[PDB]
Amino acid sequence: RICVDHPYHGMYHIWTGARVAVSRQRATDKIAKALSKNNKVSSIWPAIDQTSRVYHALAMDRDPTRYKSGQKVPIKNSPVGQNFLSTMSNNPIPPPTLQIEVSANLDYSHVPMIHKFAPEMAIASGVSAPKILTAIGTDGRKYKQLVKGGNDDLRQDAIMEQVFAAVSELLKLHRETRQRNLGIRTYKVLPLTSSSGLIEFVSNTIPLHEYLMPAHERYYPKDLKGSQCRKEIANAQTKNTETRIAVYRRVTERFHPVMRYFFMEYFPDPDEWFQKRTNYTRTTAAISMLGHVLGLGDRHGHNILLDHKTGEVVHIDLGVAFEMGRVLPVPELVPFRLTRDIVDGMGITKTEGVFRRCCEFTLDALREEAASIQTILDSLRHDTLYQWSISPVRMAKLQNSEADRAIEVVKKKLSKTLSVMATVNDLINQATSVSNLAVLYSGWAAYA
Amino acid sequence: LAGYALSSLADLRVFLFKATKSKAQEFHAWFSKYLAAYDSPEFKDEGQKQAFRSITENAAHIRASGNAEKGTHESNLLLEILKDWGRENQLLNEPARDVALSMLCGVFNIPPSSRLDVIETDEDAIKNGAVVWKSCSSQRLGGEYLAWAGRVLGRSFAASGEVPEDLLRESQLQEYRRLSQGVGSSEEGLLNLIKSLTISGDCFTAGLAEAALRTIVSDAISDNDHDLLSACQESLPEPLLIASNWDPYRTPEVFSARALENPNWSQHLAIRLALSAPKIVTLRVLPPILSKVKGFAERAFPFVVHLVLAYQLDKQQSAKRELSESLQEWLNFTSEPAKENLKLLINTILYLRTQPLPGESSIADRAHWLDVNMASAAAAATRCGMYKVALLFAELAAESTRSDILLEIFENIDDPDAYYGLSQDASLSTVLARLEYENDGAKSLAFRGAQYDSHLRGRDLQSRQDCNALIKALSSLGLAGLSNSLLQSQSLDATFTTARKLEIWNLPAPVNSDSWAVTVYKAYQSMYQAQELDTVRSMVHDGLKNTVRHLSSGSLNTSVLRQQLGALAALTELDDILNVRDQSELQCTLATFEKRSKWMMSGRYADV
Amino acid sequence: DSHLRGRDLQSRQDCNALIKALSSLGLAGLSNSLLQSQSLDATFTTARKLEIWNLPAPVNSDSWAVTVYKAYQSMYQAQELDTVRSMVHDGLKNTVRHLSSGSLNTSVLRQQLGALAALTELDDILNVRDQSELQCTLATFEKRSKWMMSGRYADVSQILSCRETTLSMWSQRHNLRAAGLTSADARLVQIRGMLLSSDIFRFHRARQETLNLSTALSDLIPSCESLGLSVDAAIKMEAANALWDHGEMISSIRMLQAIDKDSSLKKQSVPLSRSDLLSKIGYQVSVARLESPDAIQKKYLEPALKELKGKIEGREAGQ
Ligand SMILES: Nc1ncnc2c1ncn2[C@@H]1O[C@H](COP(=O)(O)OP(=O)(O)OP(O)(O)=S)[C@@H](O)[C@H]1O
Ligand SMILES: [Mg+2]
Repeated sequence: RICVDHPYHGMYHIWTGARVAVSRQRATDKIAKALSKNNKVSSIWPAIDQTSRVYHALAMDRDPTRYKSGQKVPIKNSPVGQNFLSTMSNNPIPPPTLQIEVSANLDYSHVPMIHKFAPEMAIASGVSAPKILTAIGTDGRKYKQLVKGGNDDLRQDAIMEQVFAAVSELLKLHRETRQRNLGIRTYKVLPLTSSSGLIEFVSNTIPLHEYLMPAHERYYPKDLKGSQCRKEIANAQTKNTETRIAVYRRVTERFHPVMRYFFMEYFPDPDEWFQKRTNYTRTTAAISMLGHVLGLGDRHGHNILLDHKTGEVVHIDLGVAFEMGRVLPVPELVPFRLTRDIVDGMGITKTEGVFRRCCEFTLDALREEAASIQTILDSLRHDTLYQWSISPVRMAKLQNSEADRAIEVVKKKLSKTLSVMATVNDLINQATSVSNLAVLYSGWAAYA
Repeated sequence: LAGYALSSLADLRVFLFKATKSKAQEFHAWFSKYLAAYDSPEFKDEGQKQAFRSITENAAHIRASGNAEKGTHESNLLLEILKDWGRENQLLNEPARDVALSMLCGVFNIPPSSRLDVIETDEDAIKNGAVVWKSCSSQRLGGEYLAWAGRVLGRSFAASGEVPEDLLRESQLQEYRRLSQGVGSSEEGLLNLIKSLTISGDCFTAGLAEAALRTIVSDAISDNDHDLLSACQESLPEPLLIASNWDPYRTPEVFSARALENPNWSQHLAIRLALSAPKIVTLRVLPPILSKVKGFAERAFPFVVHLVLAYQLDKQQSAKRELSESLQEWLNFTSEPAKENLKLLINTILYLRTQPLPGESSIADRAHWLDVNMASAAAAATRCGMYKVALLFAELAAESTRSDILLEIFENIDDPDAYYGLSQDASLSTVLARLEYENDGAKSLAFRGAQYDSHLRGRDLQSRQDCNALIKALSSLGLAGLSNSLLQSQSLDATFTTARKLEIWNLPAPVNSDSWAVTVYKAYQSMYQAQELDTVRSMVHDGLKNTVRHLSSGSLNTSVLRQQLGALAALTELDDILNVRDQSELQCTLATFEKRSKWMMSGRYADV
Repeated sequence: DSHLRGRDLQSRQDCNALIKALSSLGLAGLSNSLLQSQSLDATFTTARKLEIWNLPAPVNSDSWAVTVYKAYQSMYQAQELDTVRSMVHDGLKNTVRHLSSGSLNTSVLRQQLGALAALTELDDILNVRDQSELQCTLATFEKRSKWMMSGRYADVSQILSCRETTLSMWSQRHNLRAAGLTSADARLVQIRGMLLSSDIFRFHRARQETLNLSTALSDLIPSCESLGLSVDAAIKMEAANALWDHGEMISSIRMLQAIDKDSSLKKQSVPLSRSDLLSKIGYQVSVARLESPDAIQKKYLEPALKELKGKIEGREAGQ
């Protein structure tokens, strides 16, 4: 009944389930056969069927010669590309990465369908080339998409994106966090198979590392490059803590933050500048507290996007949660990312003022909703397919009862024993400590 | 044709000796028939075609004055003009719209009730509030039009709790970016400024502007200047771009202090700068326009400064040296007659920060246009009430280094949390200052009572100020009787807020006061001392008019601004309940209160 | 408010109640303004706290506030100690005659006994002749503090407020003092009595009284530096204690660190050791988590043990 009333919210789950795992597959196959039999959803299920087949075929198709990392190839020179374009013309659907709100009136006609595809697609650097498609909708907007193939696990990312969105919705029920619009920015992950997915390409952002590494040499031509800092930190990785801390101090004495310019060169008007810098500080505070409470890790510069229209940060790739990150070979022993460049963008009063007050308001509202967060994590506990450890496949892809333990850690981070002021003080002390930042992995660019 | 028709029909309707009048009437009839029969493929959409039809038809039948009643011709015309003003592809232009508005709104007629009003719903008011504020920022508007504009702004604020964004901007960078559009150069900005003089001047001004444009476009066509050609082809429409070309034929002390105080500093300095660069054809045709036209020098100052500085970049940098030496004296200038030129200096510095220097690596080199001491500029912008500009300058200064002005910035900038990031030495007094900034309740009453006792006992002279603070605190709580007793022992807002809360309707209210509490108090007092609803309506309308006139006065911080908007909202709700006629209207007023509660749950606490 | 707005007749009684409330707090200026807008105890308690010595006191009144007020007023308007002794003795006599009158509840009874105690402390400090007697009076105050820590709050607050008035009036009236008692001595003894009362009021969790005392002490620093006294460190530490007990942790820590940075804790009457200051800063920084526990030990605790200077006995080293 859910898939019949709200097809764009249930039919991709049914498709993934069909195309104790054998029993689940059989039941979802029966539901799919029944869906392609009734009159309400009979022109929607075949469209999703054919379209998902061609999206998956396009995802799996990796050819190092035909798909060169960094280029921009017109998607008609492969047979997969032409089959994809034909099938997508013959079957109209909404863009699979568009977030559709649920309609109480049960009317999903006002939803933009895919009109056409831009002729070309970009390609990113990797082994299984992630391709960035663009779809022009009926209303004339551009929906970009990563068509991700390989052996990754997007269901972890999708589950955690849903959990984070639910907790941020909890934040709207309190006067102090609602007055400041404290919340997180969401995106859409859609797992197609156990090896492929569609990720929503967030519209007009730029990765934090792609801004920071050119800016460091543009504004300080006498400083070290970013690669030189990374190499100097990686060479002293198998040495005692004293040598690591000494090398880290030596490297950050020749590397100065440049984040304060992001706002001076995208917003030259002081009114806009002030508003966008406040947006940056507030969204950073909210995601810092929320990711401390849920153990969010893997917070390097390629998982953080800067929105250069509104100034706020977007966190993607949210799959390493519940402290899975301090089990890695070189552990991540910081509560959140608060390097010198993150703090440089906050202004002349570095962490005092907006950041610390918004951290305190967020944490105070979170530990007043510990029952609802317990309910959300309990719903997570009855999910058969969610893994509470990090399988060595992704653990090797990252650095070159488990439910009960995790939920108990979360529950004791929300305890009212200490005050919010003291808790936030301790968190900001251990997030900016040079003895904690010096022993982080080199790909987690802490010097930056 | 839309603007010409509107202006012509308006001036005829005002103009309507016997034979001349009959000829004018026959022309009016012929012209209205022509316009009714007019139809063009050049209409952007069909919305523009219906707007054209409505404007022309309603203008053809207006009276001498304007009103706001629902269904007349004058109110339909006013609503069309306002709806057209806020758009992207607008039919009218500034001179025609100004003529129409000075005809309609010169002598106005505000409806008694609000059920007979052309704007009566909260949604109409939210939609049209920005344009109605943009309109009531002239000088040729009657009192009843300002009362009507206050009613619309008050209904918009009571329905949304949001300030129109024209009241919140503090720099002119938006206008400089609207002018220098298409390419983004100062030449396009000057060309737009000069082009706007052809359609909006008298004979003399339009003649000067047409002469300037002819010189510029001809000397750009002959000399094959591609930059200036690209500026002209995007600043001027084609008919004006063709009438400016002599195709066969041939074309027929300031730099010192105390000069910031005469009201013609900008004009003299602009002429002095533009004369120093004869090779630029756009600056050569300026001194006539700068000297004749009024208010042109202030609008054109940044473009002139930038053009001169960019011209003599590789040559001997004379204007840079002179301006950067004078700025050391101009920025440290505390004066009332000099504030309005200091604003223009700050806006010029801001504008130069957005222009790329030729041969630059980063934006950190745009600090080389002039040589500004950013601490002095921050202090100057704090004196002028531009606190976000002051914060930006303070940050640039701090970068130049690698705190007495930062306190004045953070006390007044509009953010809940920024003030708490400033570091200041600790004491009971500083904690009290933070608690009174924070508007705490009993927590500041404790510290203030301790100070006040200690100052009364020691016969200190600060106790007076202490009492003041206490009264302020006791009004932020709701304890009105205590603040009344503290006032009777010897502010204005406190006096009249307390009198209204306790319902003491016999205070002699001052006349011509800038306090919102006095305005609201006079309305309620008149409601107490009156036997006819007409006296009360007159007092409410005088309150709305005076409040709008005070909002237009300019230099207000954000707290005072929102207090005035809340006074407008209060007077509008008073006027709404004074005009109920039956039970259904009473229930509709109650339902309106409920919807506004929906907005109020999340809004700022002072306004609510 | 609701009774003033509705022109109700109960507002009078409301005002009465309010004045009573505003005297149980310590907010004397507010109750003064509420009285001038038109009780007896409230009138004369407020007049004594604000030091308004020109009220015409009724004669033959059963109020303790009037008795104590007349004694202090006579202390203000007199050039000879004999007139003041006569007024104090008349007060004691009348108070005993009123206690003997019979029908008194327990609150009025204890108010009268506290009036007797106040008049006795006044008489004690009026009769000091040298420095040894001044130090003996201060030691008496300390022993009574030992009893006061656990006693009933009404009696303790009454006695302590009257003691504050006594010490300040004695410090002001230069002709009532003996020969060899300079103004620096009177000022120093007033400061010490106030700091003692602040300890007592702190144990009772009386926030407004510690606030009142620390404000009134901070106002004495200008007129203490002209008499040749160094009492800024103890008075600023009392201010920091008031802040900490109202919940302002960072303000208190910053204030104590300012005391430690720029102040000479050696040349200081009302002494203050550097190790107890350092350990106080360390404790407050640990409670607020303001620094990492590795800098707390490096900046505040090991410096404190080093400031002890080999002494391993006493209460300072114990702390
Ligand atoms: N949903 C998204 N929207 C916008 N940009 C994205 C999105 N996902 C990834 N990116 C960025 O696009 C690029 C693609 O990176 P990916 O191939 O997804 O993984 P990666 O992080 O770059 O590489 P590693 O090996 O995982 S560190 C990176 O610069 C990402 O920051
Ligand atoms: Mg990634």
